[PDB]
Amino acid sequence: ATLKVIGVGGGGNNAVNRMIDHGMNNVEFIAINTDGQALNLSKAESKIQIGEKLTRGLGAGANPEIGKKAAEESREQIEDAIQGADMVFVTSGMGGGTGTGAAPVVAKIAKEMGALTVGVVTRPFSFEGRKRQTQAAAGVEAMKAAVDTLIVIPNDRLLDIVDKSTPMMEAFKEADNVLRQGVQGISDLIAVSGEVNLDFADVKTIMSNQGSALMGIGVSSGENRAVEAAKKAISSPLLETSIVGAQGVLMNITGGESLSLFEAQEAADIVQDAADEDVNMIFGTVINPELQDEIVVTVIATGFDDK
Ligand SMILES: Nc1nc2c(ncn2[C@@H]2O[C@H](COP(=O)(O)OP(=O)(O)O)[C@@H](O)[C@H]2O)c(=O)[nH]1
Ligand SMILES: NC(=O)c1c(F)ccc(OCc2nc3cc(Cl)cnc3s2)c1F
Repeated sequence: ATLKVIGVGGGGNNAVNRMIDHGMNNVEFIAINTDGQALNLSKAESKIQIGEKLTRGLGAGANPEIGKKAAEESREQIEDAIQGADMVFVTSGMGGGTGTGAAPVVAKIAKEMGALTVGVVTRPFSFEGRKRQTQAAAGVEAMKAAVDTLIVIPNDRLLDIVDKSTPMMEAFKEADNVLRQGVQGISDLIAVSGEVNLDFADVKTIMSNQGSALMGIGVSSGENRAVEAAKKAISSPLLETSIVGAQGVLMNITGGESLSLFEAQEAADIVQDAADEDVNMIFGTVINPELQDEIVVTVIATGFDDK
């Protein structure tokens, strides 16, 4: 299955560039921007400049109407870059002119090209002011209507995970981790035949036309490793959507030859208990003999009923 990561606007493009810098294979990066200057600096193999006649190579200067018009006019260029994709991840910062307006258009195009469409967007910091928050909210709602599943990261949550000295770029890398882990994790699920196999169809079942989603990973070792990894996987300090309310979960447990049945049940019970509703679980398991004493629990949670 073909996986594509699309950065729309300033923040989306930045997330794409920091992910390339980190290292990712089997994934195509597409950079979409009105801003020609930022595009020339993109590390993405695929670059699409939208609304060149509309903005003259500049940004959309906080007007979502410009980003929407710019993406529509370049529908053909967007389709060609997407072509072949089975799954499309659209990343954008909401609140600006480009991301807010263009990202939902890009998402609708991917969805109409038969791609499983996942949005990973940020809401602006409260310090950016009320009008920026209002425009982002309209962009978030438009994103929800265009994608299969939407993961929202309020930028204010980054202030909950930093200390007074944490560099801003390091804080931004922590938000990139949500998308990065989700992308790498899905790619791995598709590439590896697990002892209890999960494949692209299982990803579609959990993600198609769902609305809100939670994505998480937890790594743990030693005593109580399964419970610890599962609690970490469902913890959402950066996410708007919490595990509470999830009615559907795709959950995978990766472990060495020591992976016990008892601990797989302990881990699945943490997920079932945390949700508050009975969850329809799509359970997976992988035996990686290289992991030794480490256990990795991955979760994709949906069924919040809000598309
Ligand atoms: N977490 C994060 N947020 C960003 C980043 N860059 C921009 N933002 C946020 O995204 C919103 C829109 O900015 P931007 O993507 O540059 O605007 P655009 O190019 O017009 O769509 C800003 O209001 C900030 O909240 C980034 O690198 N990381
Ligand atoms: N049981 C399997 O067929 C299998 C596999 F053989 C390799 C990896 C797997 O899952 C990896 C994942 N990693 C992540 C991270 C996030 Cl943040 C969300 N979801 C996932 S799913 C699997 F489910």
